[PDB]
Amino acid sequence: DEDLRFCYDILQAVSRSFAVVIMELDEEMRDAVCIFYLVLRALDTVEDDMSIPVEFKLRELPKFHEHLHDTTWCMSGVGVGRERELLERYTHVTRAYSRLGKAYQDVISGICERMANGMCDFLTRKVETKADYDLYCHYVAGLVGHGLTLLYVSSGLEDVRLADDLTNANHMGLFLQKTNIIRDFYEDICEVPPRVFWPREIWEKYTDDLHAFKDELHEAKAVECLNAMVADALVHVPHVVEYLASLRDPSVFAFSAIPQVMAMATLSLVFNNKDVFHTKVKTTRGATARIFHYSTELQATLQMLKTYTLRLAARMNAQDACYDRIEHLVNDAIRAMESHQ
Amino acid sequence: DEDLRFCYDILQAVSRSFAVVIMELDEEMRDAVCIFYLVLRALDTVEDDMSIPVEFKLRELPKFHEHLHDTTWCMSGVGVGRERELLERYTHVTRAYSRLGKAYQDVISGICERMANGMCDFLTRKVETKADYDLYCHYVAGLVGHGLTLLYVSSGLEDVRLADDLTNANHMGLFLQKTNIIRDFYEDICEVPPRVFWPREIWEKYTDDLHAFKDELHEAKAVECLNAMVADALVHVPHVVEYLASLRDPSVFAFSAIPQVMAMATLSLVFNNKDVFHTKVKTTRGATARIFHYSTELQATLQMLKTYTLRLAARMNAQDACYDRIEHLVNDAIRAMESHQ
Amino acid sequence: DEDLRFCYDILQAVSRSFAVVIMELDEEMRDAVCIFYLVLRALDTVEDDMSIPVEFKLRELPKFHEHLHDTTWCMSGVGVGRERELLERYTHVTRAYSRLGKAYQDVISGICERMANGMCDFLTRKVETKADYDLYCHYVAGLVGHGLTLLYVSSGLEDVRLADDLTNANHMGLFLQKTNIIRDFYEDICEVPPRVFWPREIWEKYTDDLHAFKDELHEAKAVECLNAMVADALVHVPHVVEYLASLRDPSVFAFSAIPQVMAMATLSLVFNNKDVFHTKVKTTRGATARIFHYSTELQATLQMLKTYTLRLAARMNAQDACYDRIEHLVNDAIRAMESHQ
Amino acid sequence: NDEDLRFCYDILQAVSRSFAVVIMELDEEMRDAVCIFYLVLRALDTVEDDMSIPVEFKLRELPKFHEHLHDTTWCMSGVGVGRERELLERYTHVTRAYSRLGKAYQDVISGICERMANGMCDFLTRKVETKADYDLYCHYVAGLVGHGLTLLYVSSGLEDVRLADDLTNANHMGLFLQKTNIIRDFYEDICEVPPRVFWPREIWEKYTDDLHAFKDELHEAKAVECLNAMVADALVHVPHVVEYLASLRDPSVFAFSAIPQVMAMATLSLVFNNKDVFHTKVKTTRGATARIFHYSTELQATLQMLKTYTLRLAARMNAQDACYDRIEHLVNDAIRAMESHQ
Ligand SMILES: CO[C@H]1CN(c2ccc(C#C[C@@]3(O)CN4CCC3CC4)c(Cc3ccccc3)n2)C[C@H]1O
Ligand SMILES: CO[C@H]1CN(c2ccc(C#C[C@@]3(O)CN4CCC3CC4)c(Cc3ccccc3)n2)C[C@H]1O
Ligand SMILES: CO[C@H]1CN(c2ccc(C#C[C@@]3(O)CN4CCC3CC4)c(Cc3ccccc3)n2)C[C@H]1O
Ligand SMILES: CO[C@H]1CN(c2ccc(C#C[C@@]3(O)CN4CCC3CC4)c(Cc3ccccc3)n2)C[C@H]1O
Repeated sequence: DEDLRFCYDILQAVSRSFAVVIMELDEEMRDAVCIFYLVLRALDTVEDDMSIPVEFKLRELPKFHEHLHDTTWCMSGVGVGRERELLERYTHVTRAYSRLGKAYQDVISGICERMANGMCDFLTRKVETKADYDLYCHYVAGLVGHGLTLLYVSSGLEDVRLADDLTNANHMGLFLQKTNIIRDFYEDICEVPPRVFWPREIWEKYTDDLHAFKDELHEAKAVECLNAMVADALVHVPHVVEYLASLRDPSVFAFSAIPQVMAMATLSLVFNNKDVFHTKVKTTRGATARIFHYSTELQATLQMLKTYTLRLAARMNAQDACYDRIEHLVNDAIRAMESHQ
Repeated sequence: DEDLRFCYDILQAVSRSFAVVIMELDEEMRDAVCIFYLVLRALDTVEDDMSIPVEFKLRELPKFHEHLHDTTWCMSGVGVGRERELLERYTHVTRAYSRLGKAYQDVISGICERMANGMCDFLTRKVETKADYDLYCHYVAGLVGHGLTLLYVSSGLEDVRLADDLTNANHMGLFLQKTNIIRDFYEDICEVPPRVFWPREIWEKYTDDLHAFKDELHEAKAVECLNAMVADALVHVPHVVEYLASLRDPSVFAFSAIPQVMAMATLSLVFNNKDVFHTKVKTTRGATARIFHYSTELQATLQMLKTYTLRLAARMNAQDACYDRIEHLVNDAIRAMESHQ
Repeated sequence: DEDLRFCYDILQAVSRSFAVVIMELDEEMRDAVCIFYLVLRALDTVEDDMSIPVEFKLRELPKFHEHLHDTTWCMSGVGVGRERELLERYTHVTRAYSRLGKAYQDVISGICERMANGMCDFLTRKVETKADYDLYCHYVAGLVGHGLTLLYVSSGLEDVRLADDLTNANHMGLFLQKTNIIRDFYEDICEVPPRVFWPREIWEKYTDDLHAFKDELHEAKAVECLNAMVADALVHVPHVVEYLASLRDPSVFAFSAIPQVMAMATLSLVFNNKDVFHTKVKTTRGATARIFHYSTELQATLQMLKTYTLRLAARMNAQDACYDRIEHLVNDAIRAMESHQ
Repeated sequence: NDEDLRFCYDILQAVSRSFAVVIMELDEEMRDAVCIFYLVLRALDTVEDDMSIPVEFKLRELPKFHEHLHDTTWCMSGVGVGRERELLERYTHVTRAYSRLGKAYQDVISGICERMANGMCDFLTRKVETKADYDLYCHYVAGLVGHGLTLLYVSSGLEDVRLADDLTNANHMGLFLQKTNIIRDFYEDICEVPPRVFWPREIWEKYTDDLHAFKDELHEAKAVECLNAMVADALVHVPHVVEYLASLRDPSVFAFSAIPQVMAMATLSLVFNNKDVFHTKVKTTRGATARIFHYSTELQATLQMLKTYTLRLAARMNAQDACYDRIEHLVNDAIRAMESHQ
């Protein structure tokens, strides 16, 4: 049990936010999800550490999941801060893991492997196309959507029908991953070395050098490209609405809804906002408190997504080179919401 | 987007402290309040410029709210520092206003006009009586309490019932105002021409010349007069408590509460303190940081109000001439706080 | 095998209650009642869609029933919510419709056309007289009573002579629709475009304008008017009892009684209650669970109707203006009940 | 020539019998501006007043009614009856003439129109409950016209630019007219379908619980007592009317400005404490209005007439009347402002 207690502790240290959201789940499902997160997080720490060789990563990642059955395994020289501690003490995670249902372990083990191999794929190449963008998001986020959806069904909390078509589940992870990639542009490009995720297929029609977006000189093209990125993430909203409307359990719903509403709030804030290029744009502590509070049931959630979707569209005017493109994407999003009201 | 953005930069420039508090709000609520602030600050700038003929103000102020529906109106040789740019480029403010919802525009127009006329009353007469004091404070502060309240409701974030009886919203405005007037005595009286806000009805009981309190040879009376001003100020705390306890939205609550707790902490410092007469008593950067951080919810806000109230009390003597009044005003305050604990 | 599933899926989505009540019935009668509900629900969507031209509705409505055999038809831009998905996919309806006994088929078509042509009549005028009222209610609800009644006969579950005189069957419908109309005043009045159903005749004698009842200043006459609305509704009770007492099949009786008892309970709730003018007044969860549980046989059903009817009366003194008309009406209903006990 | 301008004057004479005469007597230059200004507002009013249209339409169309002033093709197809409807149909002539006016005249007209449109919207979706609502409603439909006309006097050069410094008295001019009509038109209004009410609850709720009660003779004591309160409220603007009139310098502007005020005082003195107000339309004799048009061309004569009408009004009440003290005071205040300019 002490191990399980370490997991929650490391969890809170590594991700304050998700560690509050996870508390919406019932203990059993919560334990499995917490461990699921720490597993992928440790995985993310290896892929991310740019101080270690690529061959080391392509050597360790593919078989990271196998370690789930080695209560003695742990890695010592990788990552920074808490993350680093997660790997050095990965023992607590794996053993906490072994006390999980067999159905949970399998989902976790499988998602971990598929994500790991997907990470290896993008370690030896960059994100050039939209197809690449969507696949990369699938590997790091979309699969977590799949994973969670399978854990929901396995817990019995949700119907078996949920996992029939894991498409909307993939959309769920994509909306969140994309909103973060859009929002963290500056911070990411300021890393050493730079971290780039925006697809060349998209940014290539606004600039020849992404780093140009950091300069006010090219502020018009930066915002124009920011706006195309938002347009690309909006594609997923209708599917996020469908998925959320199919959930029957209150806990699974709150845990699944909150992040999506936070993402829609953020996205509506980064849309057509030049500040995105020099700072981290975020919702107020007041607005996130309100979102966590009301995202416990469908109707309320749909109206908050509605509200934020309406605030997003209200930040533009005919003159913008996206107005038309964004406008129809907003109506699709709104229709789907009203499609359940 | 340049219109609203000018609003925020000027806001930050003209009032940095309140600029931080307004950032507790979000979306359209914040914009409305930002514009509301700028409209009244411009109004106040014109009203305060003593180089402007009283005759001009008497007719121009009452129609100031009318410039709101005229995106070409601006003023050019008025204001101190950044206040000048506000009047000169007022065009941005009115344009941003023209985009708020009709309900927000109305609260803003209405309050501005009512404050303008109230100022006009006091441009042709001094503050002699306590009734005058309360009425003057209602004109420049209480009404802001009224407006903000109407805006909270108009937004939907607080119940439509909050606006039934604006008596307490007025107390909110009067408590902040009186605390400032008390705290800025020295600075206000030490300029050409002297600004007197303390009602004769209170200070005549302690001297023939208010400008004499500066002298360290009339401190005993100055201090006794100060305590009298503090007592008068304390009358409003129970109502502030009541008003705060009726707020449901977290953003609106932080926004509304922070200035109040700051006010109470400042009141506990100037109370029975001679320094007020030769300098500007301010809180520590730590207390300020503390107040801004925890005033996000009722219980914690009340604990701080109680604490500052008790420290205000523990600073007096059974020997001091106000012991009796203050003690009652203090017990009235706490009784009301516990009333919501 | 797949078309009905859509009908049911959409039925539950479109109307949670009647979906539950609809399940009391035995499959044969069930599928028919389900398709019958949808057909009228789609019809109603087009009728109330304040988007489409009043000039256009009249043109089609009469056609609507004909579309029943046009298993390729579908309207794709009408209404909102799950209603839209219903119309755009009306195909599953029509085809599921061609598998029901030719007998069932005709009632649906016959009733639909009559209801359709009834909506057209009112799509041009207003509800002024109590006669306008009964007639309108006859088109939307009354005919449904006929339909369902003619379906009970066809099924062979009820005596073939149950449909000879349909006056009571029409009373079953008006009682439901009228009670709904009374309870939904606010919800209907606060619509854009506004929705009024209360007969000019009844409220001409109480206020000057109908929207006027929203104001708390007029609870006095808003309620008095409400009571006259209830008093009107109560006229149908005796005939609702008469009708339920004639049913012999357990299933038909349950499906037939539950809605009626629910209506009575709501009626006893809205009577002399100003909350009707600013909120949806409704039976508590416990009360409706009991209604569904006990309304399976005449005697228990009569006891529940009596109880509610007696609470309806217990909410007025010799003080009230409708007291006399009410006391009488309550009596007529109770006699009817006692007449079958 | 300018066939467009002739259309404006023919229609003006068809729609407003009252103001057409005073507008027509104006010095040619500013007259067209005033004519076109009246038409625009009357058009706006027609729309707003047609109850056979959805509030949602007006709330959606009135706020932009001023933008058509710059569109020579805009005209409205089917709203309002009589000559009023014909105006909106061929509104193209009004907008056509508007374009040949001085830019300053155009600006004044647009600004007031828009401010009025939006004010009608306000009271389109709510009621006049308080005396504040009353003054405000009168401000949107009449006071603002006083604002504009004043603005038009300055822009015309006929009056001093100083005239427009403080527009408070101008607003008083509008309210005195509008309030007198609302008082005199009580019955006509309340008999409308749907009924029309402008009398503020804050005043009538004190004499009845249902405004329709005054319709019948059984509540005649309270009706009249309420009518008298309304008149009192109206009398509040007279001192200000006097001040505005005494401040005009051009004879043409003065006659055009004064005649309607004198007609209002005359009508007020006749509806006051007069119970016929609740069953018919009380009005001055044609000879009285002819006498008023003839004499109200210079300050002294106007004051004198205003004075006699005010004294005629005060003589209609008795000590036993409730309003005695209130009226007697307002009367004495009006008469005093008149005496200060003599
Ligand atoms: C089906 O609805 C769900 C969709 N959700 C998702 C989707 C994707 C992710 C993720 C992720 C990461 O990219 C971020 N971080 C942790 C796991 C990976 C790699 C580094 C996350 C975060 C996460 C939560 C729980 C376990 C692991 C990861 N959540 C939460 C619900 O809205
Ligand atoms: C309901 O609780 C509220 C009470 N609050 C108040 C009350 C009064 C004022 C003010 C003010 C001023 O006197 C200062 N300054 C700017 C507006 C006037 C004239 C010159 C202000 C400042 C202000 C804030 C936002 C918009 C306008 C003014 N805030 C903020 C909350 O605690
Ligand atoms: C013989 O007694 C019956 C009386 N019942 C009624 C009477 C009327 C209606 C209805 C209706 C509607 O006006 C409401 N809504 C759905 C159908 C029409 C048009 C839009 C409805 C709803 C309905 C239920 C089943 C099939 C169709 C309609 N039920 C159910 C039993 O108590
Ligand atoms: C400066 O003093 C002036 C005050 N006067 C006023 C004041 C108000 C009005 C008016 C008006 C209306 O309410 C009547 N009608 C036409 C314009 C509005 C809306 C529907 C009118 C009518 C009118 C006359 C000429 C042009 C426009 C409006 N006149 C004339 C002078 O005594």
